[PDB]
Amino acid sequence: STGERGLHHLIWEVVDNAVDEAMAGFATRVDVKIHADGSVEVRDDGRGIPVPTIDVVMTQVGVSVVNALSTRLEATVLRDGYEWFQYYDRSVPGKLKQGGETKETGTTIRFWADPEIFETTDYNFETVARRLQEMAFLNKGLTIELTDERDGKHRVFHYPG
Ligand SMILES: Cc1ccc(-c2cnc(Nc3ccc(OCCCN4CCN(C)CC4)cc3)c(C(N)=O)n2)cc1C
Ligand code: NA
Repeated sequence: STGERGLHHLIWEVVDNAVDEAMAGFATRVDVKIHADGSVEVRDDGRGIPVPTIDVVMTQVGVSVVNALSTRLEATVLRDGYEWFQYYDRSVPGKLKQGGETKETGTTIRFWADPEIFETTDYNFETVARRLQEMAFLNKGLTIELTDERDGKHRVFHYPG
């Protein structure tokens, strides 16, 4: 889908994955940031995406609609004592970069939806908030924070168990 609905679906797919970590009791929070550069960042404190050829978990990111319909995608993993960077340039992956040391675990997915593919690229804060309100309500005790850098709109979603 190439409209505002299909654009918002890119957010739904990234968030559904982060929320799966929470359901499973690995993640406690999800942070969604709508940037001023056209990108969306989804951060969780889960296990970190692991760093046949179709046994490589990162391949699920590479083959996804989010990576296909994005000019750029940045996957940042905090796992196995290190920070890891797996970047894609127009769906094409770069080499896996091993950064600094960390005791933390988690996944950050940042994607720039293709302005040629979508005739809008303008996310709707209310639509995102509607989806994120459902994510927190289905996962009682999970904290979800939504921030929009474009206008300073901020919301916290938490339902106490
Ligand atoms: C667009 C998109 C974005 C994120 C993800 C994604 C995938 N896996 C994830 N999580 C995840 C974490 C741990 C994990 O471990 C699986 C068990 C251990 N592996 C067994 C196979 N081995 C080769 C490696 C280790 C699998 C998935 C997460 C996330 N946000 O946590 N996101 C998927 C898609 C399609
Ligand atoms: Na964690």
